[PDB]
Amino acid sequence: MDVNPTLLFLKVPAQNAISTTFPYTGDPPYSHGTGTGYTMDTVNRTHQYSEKGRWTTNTETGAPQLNPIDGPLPEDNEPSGYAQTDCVLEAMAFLEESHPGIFENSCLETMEVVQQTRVDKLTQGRQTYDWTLNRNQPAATALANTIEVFRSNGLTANESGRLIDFLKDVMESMDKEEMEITTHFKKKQRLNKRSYLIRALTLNTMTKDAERGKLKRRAIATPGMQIRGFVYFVETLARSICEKLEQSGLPVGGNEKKAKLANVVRKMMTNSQDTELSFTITGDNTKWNENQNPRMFLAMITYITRNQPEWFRNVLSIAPIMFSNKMARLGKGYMFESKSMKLRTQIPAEMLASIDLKYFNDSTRKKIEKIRPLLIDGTASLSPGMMMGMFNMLSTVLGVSILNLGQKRYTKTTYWWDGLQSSDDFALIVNAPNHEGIQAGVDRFYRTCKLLGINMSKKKSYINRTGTFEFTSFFYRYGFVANFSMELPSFGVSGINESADMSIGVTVIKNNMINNDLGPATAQMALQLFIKDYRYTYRCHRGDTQIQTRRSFEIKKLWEQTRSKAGLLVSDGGPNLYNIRNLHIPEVCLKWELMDEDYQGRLCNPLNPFVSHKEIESVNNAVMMPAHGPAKNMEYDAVATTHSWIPKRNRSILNTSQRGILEDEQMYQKCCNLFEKFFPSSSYRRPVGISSMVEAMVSRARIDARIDFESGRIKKEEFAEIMKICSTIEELRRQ
Amino acid sequence: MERIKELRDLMSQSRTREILTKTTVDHMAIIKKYTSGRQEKNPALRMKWMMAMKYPITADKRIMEMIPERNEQGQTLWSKTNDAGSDRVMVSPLAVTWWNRNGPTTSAVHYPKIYKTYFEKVERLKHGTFGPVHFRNQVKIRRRVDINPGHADLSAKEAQDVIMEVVFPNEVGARILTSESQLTITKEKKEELQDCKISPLMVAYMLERELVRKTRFLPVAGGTSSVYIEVLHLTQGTCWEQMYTPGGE
Amino acid sequence: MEDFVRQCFNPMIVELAEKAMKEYGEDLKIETNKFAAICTHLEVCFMYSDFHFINERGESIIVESGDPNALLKHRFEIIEGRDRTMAWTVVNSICNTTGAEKPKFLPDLYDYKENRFIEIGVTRREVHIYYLEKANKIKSEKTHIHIFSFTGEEMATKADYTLDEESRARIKTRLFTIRQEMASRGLWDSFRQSERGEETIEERFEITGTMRRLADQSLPPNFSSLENFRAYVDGFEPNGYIEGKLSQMSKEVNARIEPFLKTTPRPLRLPDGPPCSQRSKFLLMDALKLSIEDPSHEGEGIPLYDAIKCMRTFFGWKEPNVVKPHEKGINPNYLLAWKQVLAELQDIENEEKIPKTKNMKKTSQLKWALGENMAPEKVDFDDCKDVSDLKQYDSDEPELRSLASWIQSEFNKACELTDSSWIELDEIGEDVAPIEHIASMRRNYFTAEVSHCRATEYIMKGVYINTALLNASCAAMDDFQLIPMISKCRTKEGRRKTNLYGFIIKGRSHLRNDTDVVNFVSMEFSLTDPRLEPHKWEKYCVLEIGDMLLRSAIGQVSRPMFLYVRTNGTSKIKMKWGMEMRRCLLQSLQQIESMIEAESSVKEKDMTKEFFENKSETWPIGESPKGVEEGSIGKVCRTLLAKSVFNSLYASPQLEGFSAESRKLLLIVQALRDNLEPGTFDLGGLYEAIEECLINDPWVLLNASWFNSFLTHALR
Amino acid sequence: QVQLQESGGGLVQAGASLRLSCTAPMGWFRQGPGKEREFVAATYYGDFVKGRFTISRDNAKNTVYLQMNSLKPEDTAVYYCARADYWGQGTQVTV
RNA sequence: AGUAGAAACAAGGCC
RNA sequence: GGCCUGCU
Repeated sequence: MDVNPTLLFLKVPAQNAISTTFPYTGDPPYSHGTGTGYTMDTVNRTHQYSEKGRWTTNTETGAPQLNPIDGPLPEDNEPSGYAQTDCVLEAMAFLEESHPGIFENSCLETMEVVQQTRVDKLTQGRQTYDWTLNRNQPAATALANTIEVFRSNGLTANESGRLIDFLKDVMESMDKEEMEITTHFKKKQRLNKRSYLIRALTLNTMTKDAERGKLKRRAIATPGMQIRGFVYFVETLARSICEKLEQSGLPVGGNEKKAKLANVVRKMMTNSQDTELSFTITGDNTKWNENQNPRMFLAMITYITRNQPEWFRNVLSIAPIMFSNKMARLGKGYMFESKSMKLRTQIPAEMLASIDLKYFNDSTRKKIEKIRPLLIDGTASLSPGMMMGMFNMLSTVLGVSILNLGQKRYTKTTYWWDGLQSSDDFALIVNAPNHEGIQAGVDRFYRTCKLLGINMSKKKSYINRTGTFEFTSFFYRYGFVANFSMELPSFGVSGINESADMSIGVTVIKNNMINNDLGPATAQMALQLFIKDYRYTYRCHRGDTQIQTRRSFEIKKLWEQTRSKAGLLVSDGGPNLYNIRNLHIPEVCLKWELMDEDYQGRLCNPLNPFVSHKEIESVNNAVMMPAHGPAKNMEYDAVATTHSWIPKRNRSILNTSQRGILEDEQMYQKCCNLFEKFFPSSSYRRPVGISSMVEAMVSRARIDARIDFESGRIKKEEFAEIMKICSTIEELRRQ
Repeated sequence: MERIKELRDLMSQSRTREILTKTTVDHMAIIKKYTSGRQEKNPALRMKWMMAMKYPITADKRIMEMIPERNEQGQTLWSKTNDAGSDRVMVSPLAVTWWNRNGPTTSAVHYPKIYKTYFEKVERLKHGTFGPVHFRNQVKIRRRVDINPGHADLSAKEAQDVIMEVVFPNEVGARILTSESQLTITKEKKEELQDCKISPLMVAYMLERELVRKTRFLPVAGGTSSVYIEVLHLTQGTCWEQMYTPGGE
Repeated sequence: MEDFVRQCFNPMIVELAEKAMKEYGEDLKIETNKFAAICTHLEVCFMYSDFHFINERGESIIVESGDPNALLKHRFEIIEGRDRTMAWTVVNSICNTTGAEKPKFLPDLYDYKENRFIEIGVTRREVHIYYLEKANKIKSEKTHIHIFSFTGEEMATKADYTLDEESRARIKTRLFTIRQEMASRGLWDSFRQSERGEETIEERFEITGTMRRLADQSLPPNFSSLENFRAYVDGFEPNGYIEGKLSQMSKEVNARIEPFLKTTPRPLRLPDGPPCSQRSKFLLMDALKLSIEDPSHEGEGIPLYDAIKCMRTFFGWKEPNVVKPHEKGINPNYLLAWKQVLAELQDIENEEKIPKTKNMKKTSQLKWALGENMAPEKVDFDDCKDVSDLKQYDSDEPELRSLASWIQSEFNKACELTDSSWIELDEIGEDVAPIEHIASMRRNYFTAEVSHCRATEYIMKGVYINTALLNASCAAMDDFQLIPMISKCRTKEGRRKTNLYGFIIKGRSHLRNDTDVVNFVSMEFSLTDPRLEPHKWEKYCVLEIGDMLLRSAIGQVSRPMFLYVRTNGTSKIKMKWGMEMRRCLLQSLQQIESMIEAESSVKEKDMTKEFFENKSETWPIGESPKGVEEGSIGKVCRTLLAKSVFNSLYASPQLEGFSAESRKLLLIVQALRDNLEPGTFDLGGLYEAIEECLINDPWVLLNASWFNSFLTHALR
Repeated sequence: QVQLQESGGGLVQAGASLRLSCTAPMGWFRQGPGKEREFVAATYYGDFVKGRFTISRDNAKNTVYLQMNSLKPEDTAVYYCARADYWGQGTQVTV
């Protein structure tokens, strides 16, 4: 007899055992080298899906741009980006009519937010493409570098501390004859108008790793800092709009998505009488981002912001204006090998414009030949369409408009449709009195989608009777069925620290028990395995064992020293008291009454040199990138113990010409620590104002010395010493 | 005394003097987050990879003057080589366990008073009474429920001023809290935590967690109470219901 | 008017007033009289505060110039002259230290004698109105208020004047100096009434310059300016434009539904080529175990001593010789490496105490076997351009290979029971709730079912091997290291036992990226002759190292005993994911527990015990030439565990792609079997998407064969 | 304090139509004797009433409507509007 | 050789 | 041969 697990589906329905079809127990695919090939392929594919448009050359950037809008209507089922302006404007108008007051309200709240938003909001972001160094750097670092360059060039309106003023300075920089940047190898280099325009309109391309569910790798993009404020405002407007649309599912979580899917299916099927047939289409959109033209987003926003202050319209329109002229950096480059001479070489992507094509294979040779005409200063113009879901929410708005355009008031026919859209994925429930009606409805829906630059993937889509469908790895079969294979990768040690890892593991087990219908015995097994892996990872074994490690000696002496050994934490080699009933309690508090007072005091000592807290945002928040989803943050319950240390940093900056960044880091951190000691609320509430550091610090020294004498340790001798030391630092700052 | 003294020492050197002079208060946050350290994409892989090194964690410089450089057999506990972009020094994990067996001891009696939420959870569970398990299909319907069982009927911003006035009474600014509920909360949490020396930031964070109301959407069947939702994993399942009554009731 | 503040007042005050001007964001060129008025207010604040000191008594000491001493206390300490944030900082600090009441507006000074605030304001109008005006602005105030006015008069409540009168003569002399100096200037046409409390501003975000031209190039094809396009949008109204283009659009743009029937789906085509080879990092079906029967636990013990003790338990060693060559390497190197390992093992046996971890010598043998100094040296392009052989890295579709029957048998025997327990679980909090007791009983049942399973043994082998390899790579980056493959089990009798499959030599492991490869050489004992399925051992070199005698009724077999030696490699990501193989247990048993719960939701009672003991119900878990064979729930547990283990062992992008694109077709087939009239828009496209994932991986090809068999058995 | 005023209701024959309006999310609920308060509509509608009743709104002048078509003997009850925390007084509908 | 698979590893750089 | 780094 030959064993075959798949035959199990002959008795258990597919959805009731779908977890077996998710090989999420092995290493996910990773990219190894350059992503330049993928970037070039994506650029060429985006440009050839809109080949029948019209070509122009921008007078500012001098780059060739392709406009397919209002182009010839498609005559085949292949992907097409020839969106029609009038059709999309009409779709938005019908969306407004079905939801009166949506645009005006959303614009009002967006106007409030834009005029009260601060610059620091831009620091709350992941890697961004700093143009000062032409590389990806943390959002805060890139923002600081750009602000420094602007201030050195004379653009100091951002000193007002307002994001709108920062954007005003950004736009004013566009009209400057010559800017100056700094490079280390420090050298001051001058950038002319066109070079700075291209550096501000460019995107950095990388390869996406840890992407499960496809054989081929893809490319993703990261924009600069000049354009992120406009993107933030536009996405704020789009989120405020989608929050008023029940057909959208992008700005919500997973459980809300499931609830809305259940509600829509029940509404569609229940209202349908015996005569009307119902069919569900589990649709995926092929080349979703490559076929969405930024000009059409400009049209949608300018229709949304009608009868609004002109400044609001301008600030919200700046973003799509820059995306329509966006450029993409090709990537890291290409690495060549010569086996005859036994050597390797790494050529940067910027040489692709001039480098001969003898080194490249046929596929890459043709890709380079096709993309060369669009190469301007080492970057390729990508006007026709978006690169990687930067305007997720606006795309969801367009999809929701398409979905609502079939409310049976615009169809003008017996058939009708509804459903749920989340960018690149949708479920469409279509009802009609007969199979011919369903066919006509789906055909018209597809045709209308093709008029908006949205394509339906026929290969990854199928239609059945309502009651069974899929949506973003959520399988609905007369009710959503748990999978538990999507969350399997999150059952190990997170990698934050000991206490954080313990709390995160127990909380993940608890949550997957609540949401993903994890069984009790399975949860106990998960707890046991997690504890085993945790002890084997942090070298913290039970203590009563003879497992020799680098940490087994101190742990054993602590074990033999303690009297009530049941109170020792698993991190210190103690027994595990966790169970299904204790999954919502931190380890420290669960073992508090069992700890010896000496060990308890040594553990939770504020003066410990290991605990370090930076800001209110990073107290008990851990960023865990979930499998098959975007990066997410979780609140984990933990007590600040000596085990809450933060791990070592990379330390490879020491071998790079960018070595002075560490000295600047140290000096900035010293100044920030001094300010915090002067202003204790610096972390919890970020200080605001327009004065400089030393003014506030010296003046508060004055006052605090005064009052702490009026009652406290200070003495006249010390108070006068502080006053004249303040005068000394004053005259020092003078010179 | 000291604080202004390292201030003067910083202003002595030209670079830090320039940083202090030209940098305005508003930019405080930016430069504080200014770092070359990228946020890790795969934390688990490197935590499993770094812990195999010697000196994998980081600690303040003060550790060099509280913990000896080596233990009884000579296993090193800390190194004097500083981190990449900080004055902290890289140290071995043993320096943690050492601190828990011969490090300085204090009076942790006030931690229960600080971490009110967690200890209240423990007390509620310790006095709970279980019941028979009933096996029948559960119609889990998804609903918006409040998870925090100690929220004082305050929002984030609404309680943020209360938290500042409780911890940072001088940086409150214009705000003087009007609602009398906030008055009593301030009085109680002021007299209760009058000399607690854990940290201002952690105290503020835990006060925010305790007082601020927070809500999330979850699949529930029955219950719906704040105390009954924290144990939602233990009382409700796919085909079984476990009757439970927390210690509070 | 600004010429006056150019002339008279000192710098300090003028820049203080200029920063106060910047504070609230209004411009000085439009209205300057406010600047002069508030700078005079600030000047009176200084001149009233300075020159006034106190000592330990009350009765302020007044000195025209502060002498060098600790006695420089200031009688009145200023509030204004600071930012709003700091003004409120001082207010709150004074309130919290003085125990006084917090005012709602900005004071100007604080004093000790009377322990309270002073709000100085000198207005153009006479005092006896401005005083009570600001008084009714401030609610129930105990802070004393004092104001002057140009005529020279003073006033205050309580008839209180807080310091010397010569200072006030100073104030009013300053005041009339101001007055009869404007007399020379001539400003009272507006000086009395120049500020009325204007607060208004309009936010301006103007597109101009280059950024405007960009806006003119981001419009539809037939538009010339953003102004015109916005006007058109504002004037646009729906007039049935979607219908017109829908009618005009070609009818070939359709989404016709192709019915999906029993005869529609065709079997997935498998690639053809040379048979598929073995990819695992260790032997799974052909492993052999040398044991000692020690009482130590899994992690307890020292590796090298245990390995040597286990190997000494076997007698019959022969001089090794080549049996099956690598066919691409230098087998004599493998032979010499094996003999070197034996020699150095003896060398450890001789000395005092077995080292916890041993380093081996870097001979040419393992230099070749571990691929040392073979990475091409990195150079610059400008120095290597004329080399004809210089080209890209080989980037093409992997070699095509057809499925072989060995993977099927390997999976078959990976789901079989064993004579040992390969899982020793940790401790949990004592169960207190009845649901916890039910969970514990279920867990005990599953552990009894799966512990005696080859899948669990493979899990432990992989976890231990990858953990040791990762730790050695991170610790001994430079020097080659010896690691014996160890796994500890427990017999039926209950006696604990150790097992030594072989050895692993780890090489240089300077791993920077998650994809960087660490090469090692693995040696494993076995009894399976490699002359029967050679195509499965394409990358192995197999020697003959001894003879084994296992008790059998046919005299005694005296079988040969071979050594499978190969060069393999891994990476940080692969090591990390292989050291988390225990979650296969989770996956499998979560699936089984979901089955049990779903069935128990029907009958209102827990159904675990009868499922595991009666074994009445069975699921299709394989096909025999007679037909489909069904097994008890325990066999399903073992089968799913083996499937998860093989997923973790043979993981690859092919597996992910095939899994997704075959789950799609499985859902379609399930819809067909449920009588839900399934339909497809392009089924050929889906088939081509599935078939492109099957290239050379044995596991994915076996999965595809299983899928074809399931289709054949289904659709009936 | 925001408050709701129902209008509409009256006697109506079996199979006939009514328009309710509620001046001030938004929902309509109804209550008879014998049983309890019953959810009508919020667009979302409880199954018993689908296709028969249409809830609609007009933000512009603070009003929510219930169009009730194809009325039945069982549709007799007091109809209430509500909003999110608040209720109106009621208007009786008798079919 | 080996790992791996649309491009890489099989140490890097600095003296 | 000596020393530096391992997400920069």
